[PDB]
Amino acid sequence: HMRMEFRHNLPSSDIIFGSGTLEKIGEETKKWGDKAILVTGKSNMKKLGFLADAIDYLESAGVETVHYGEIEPNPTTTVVDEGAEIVLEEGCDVVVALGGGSSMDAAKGIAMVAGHSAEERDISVWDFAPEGDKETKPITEKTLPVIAATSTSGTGSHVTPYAVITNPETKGKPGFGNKHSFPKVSIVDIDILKEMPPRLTAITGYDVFSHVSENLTAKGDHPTADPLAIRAIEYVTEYLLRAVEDGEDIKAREKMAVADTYAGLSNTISGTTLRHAMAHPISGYYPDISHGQALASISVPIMEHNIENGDEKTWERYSRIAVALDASKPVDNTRQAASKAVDGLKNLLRSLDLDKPLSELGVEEEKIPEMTEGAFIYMGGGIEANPVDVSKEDVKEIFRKSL
Amino acid sequence: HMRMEFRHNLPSSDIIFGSGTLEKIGEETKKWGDKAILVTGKSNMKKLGFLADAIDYLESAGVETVHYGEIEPNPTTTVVDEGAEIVLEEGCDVVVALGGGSSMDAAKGIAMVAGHSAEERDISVWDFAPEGDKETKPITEKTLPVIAATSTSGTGSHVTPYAVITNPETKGKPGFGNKHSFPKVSIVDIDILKEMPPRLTAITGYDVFSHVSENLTAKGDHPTADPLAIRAIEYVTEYLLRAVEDGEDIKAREKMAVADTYAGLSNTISGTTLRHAMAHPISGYYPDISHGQALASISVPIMEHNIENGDEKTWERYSRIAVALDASKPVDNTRQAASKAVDGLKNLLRSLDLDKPLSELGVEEEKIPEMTEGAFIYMGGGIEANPVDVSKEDVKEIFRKSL
Ligand SMILES: NC(=O)C1=CN([C@@H]2O[C@H](COP(=O)(O)OP(=O)(O)OC[C@H]3O[C@@H](n4cnc5c(N)ncnc54)[C@H](OP(=O)(O)O)[C@@H]3O)[C@@H](O)[C@H]2O)C=CC1
Ligand SMILES: NC(=O)C1=CN([C@@H]2O[C@H](COP(=O)(O)OP(=O)(O)OC[C@H]3O[C@@H](n4cnc5c(N)ncnc54)[C@H](OP(=O)(O)O)[C@@H]3O)[C@@H](O)[C@H]2O)C=CC1
Ligand SMILES: [Mn+2]
Ligand SMILES: [Mn+2]
Repeated sequence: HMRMEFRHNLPSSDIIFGSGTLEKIGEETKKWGDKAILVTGKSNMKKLGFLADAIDYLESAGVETVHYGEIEPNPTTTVVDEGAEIVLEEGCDVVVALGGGSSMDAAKGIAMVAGHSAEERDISVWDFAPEGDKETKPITEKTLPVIAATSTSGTGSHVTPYAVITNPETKGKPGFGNKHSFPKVSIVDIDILKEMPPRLTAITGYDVFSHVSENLTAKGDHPTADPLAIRAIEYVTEYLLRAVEDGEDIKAREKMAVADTYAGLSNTISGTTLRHAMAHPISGYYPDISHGQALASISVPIMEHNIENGDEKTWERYSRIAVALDASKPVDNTRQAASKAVDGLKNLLRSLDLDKPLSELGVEEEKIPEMTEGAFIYMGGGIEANPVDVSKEDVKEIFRKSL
Repeated sequence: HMRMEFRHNLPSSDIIFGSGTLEKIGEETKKWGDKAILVTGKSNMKKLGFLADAIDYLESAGVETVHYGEIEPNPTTTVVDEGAEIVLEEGCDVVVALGGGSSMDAAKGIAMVAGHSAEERDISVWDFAPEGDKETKPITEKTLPVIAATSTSGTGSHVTPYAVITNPETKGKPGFGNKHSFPKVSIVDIDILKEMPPRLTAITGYDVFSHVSENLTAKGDHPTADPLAIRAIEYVTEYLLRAVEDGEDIKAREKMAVADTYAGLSNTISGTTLRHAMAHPISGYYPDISHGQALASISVPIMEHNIENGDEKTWERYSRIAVALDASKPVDNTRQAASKAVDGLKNLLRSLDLDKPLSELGVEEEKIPEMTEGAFIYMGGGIEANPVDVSKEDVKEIFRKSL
């Protein structure tokens, strides 16, 4: 018998779940600071009115608030470092996020830079970012406390330590963070999530599936995440399409919000693999490409590569994924039973209209070697966690099959 | 549609899982203190040799160690308060537990008393213990850090904030604790667990099932614990009997150790209900009665009472339990489908030889009103979490049916 060995690490988590829980953003933030910077996108939270509510709740609680509504999708080092300057100039002592993964990651990055800086600064978020064997700057408890109110059922960033920041100079899009950047309080408000338009619901919904399906097949044992990851796939297949077709289907929104929370906890305990490692340089070199669409456009080839070079333990995991996708009935540990996850995958991608080759997104074949370099330089952890080896030419071939 | 509302709270968790992970008890304890008190039972850890190993690893790591091997099953206030005096007399700054729930709870209690005490003491663990509407003493970060190495696949105490301490004067056996008493590091060593004799494997195995089955049916929504609780029941039904019949079945031991870890995390997020609330005064008034056997001897009547006074949401949960116990195939939300959990329960109790009336344990009918008073005084939280009301006469009747 092969013995089981693993180490489970999950930072303290405090999740407020329900509709209208934005109410609490003020009371909770006060416990951590008296003056907050409110990190958000540029239009939607404002247009929908939740920006005004959050500011009200914060002020009403007694938290003086500086609004930083500059976060564009796929946040950049410049937008994080410039928000940190505002934290240092205004003396903010707590970072509050209201938005999607782009807002919550920019918030964590701002908390890192501002907490480790001198008076005027002297450090950039990129110092914390992996890059080859570059000795990163340690992320310590100096990191400012973070309050995260997610507006999308996609990234699970409200319950992960990670921030994914793009460097426009290098085009790298690495993730980084630890227990000191895990949000102190996480707010999931169904009234905010239900306003996701259909396309946004589909994109972010598939990010949930991408996290848990990679967490399950990551190398090694990780049994504390597996039940959460499995349950998330079951919720995706049962409720994601319901949420896209009817944004006001509250039960479907609640299930995706729980599934997205599962993915955050699961992704903290375990980790993503080749699919995420290759989707990052896509959004890094093509910033107008959504993270979820990049994941979808390369999933089929990647899952086929891991299955063809896999073993019975990995095949058993892909088989459970297929069952959770309603693509099969019995779990088995063969190459054939694992292949049914590819059929269930294609079905999920089709029902969501996410099955597009990279060509239809704007990616060009000339960019392959650069994106491959980007995957290994900035996502080495994901490549290592993948259940099967991949050389630099394996990844180049995968990219071209996805064109 | 009924909206979903819940708050998830889980303290930071650090779990080292494998065989021979007692190796790490020294390195990990050093990160938290230089002089530890080693809290253990009186004979088994010593007889099996793991006491000598732990002391070695601790010394070898540079942690001077004072051994307190006085913990008897169902720890008492006196044994916790006397261990705290040794912590204060010797100047220990970290509490290390090597044993079952009785050792790990006594360790948490020692950490509480010693951390909040003056020079000589002036406070007892009972000050922290619930007792009617008695204003308990707040448990704060003053609590000494705790390192927990479990020796049994039963209580999940290595990943819970709780300590269950008996007061011999009152006979109460309440549980108490919070984030400040959650072990900093948790070590699960298969080489220690596999030495559990058959009866101990059966008793502690059923405590795992008792936690998760009550966590699932606790009142309100708690979806972050449910997948872990379900997966634990599946592991119990598939592997617990294998572990009892062959203590050296390593895969069965690993599954019960994971299932026991599931139960700890689940019991932290959710909570136990009537079964635990009534099993405590049993061990409180009859200290030689094992916690797990007390749970088993009252389960059938309690589960029948909750099912008869339940609703469709509660019935659906008991139905999922029945499916996980191999007692049924389809999940449904009816009284009939829920009743199949009782059949699967009786099957589990029979295969483990735990189906004994309270009479065969030594309980006497004259003790009913006292045990009922004990349930409400010291386990009010569990009664409140139960999915259906229970009056004081409901609990008296339940006790007599279990005789
Ligand atoms: N663990 C982690 O840290 C993870 C991080 N990520 C990263 O996090 C980011 C996630 O991006 P994602 O969160 O998917 O979407 P983004 O947050 O990047 O942007 C979402 C877009 O949809 C709009 N929007 C957001 N919420 C709503 C709503 N409730 N109703 C209407 N419109 C809305 C926003 O408007 P506005 O412009 O006003 O915001 C924005 O234009 C990506 O960069 C991804 O790489 C991905 C997975 C995990
Ligand atoms: N979350 C919590 O805090 C929970 C707490 N509990 C409480 O925790 C306690 C749990 O008691 P439990 O842990 O079930 O058993 P105990 O730890 O109370 O005692 C176990 C008995 O078995 C022996 N033993 C323990 N491990 C081994 C082994 N590996 N090989 C051989 N013999 C062994 C011990 O010997 P020695 O005498 O040498 O130790 C002792 O006699 C109970 O008091 C229960 O009420 C229950 C559920 C949850
Ligand atoms: Mn993602
Ligand atoms: Mn118990």
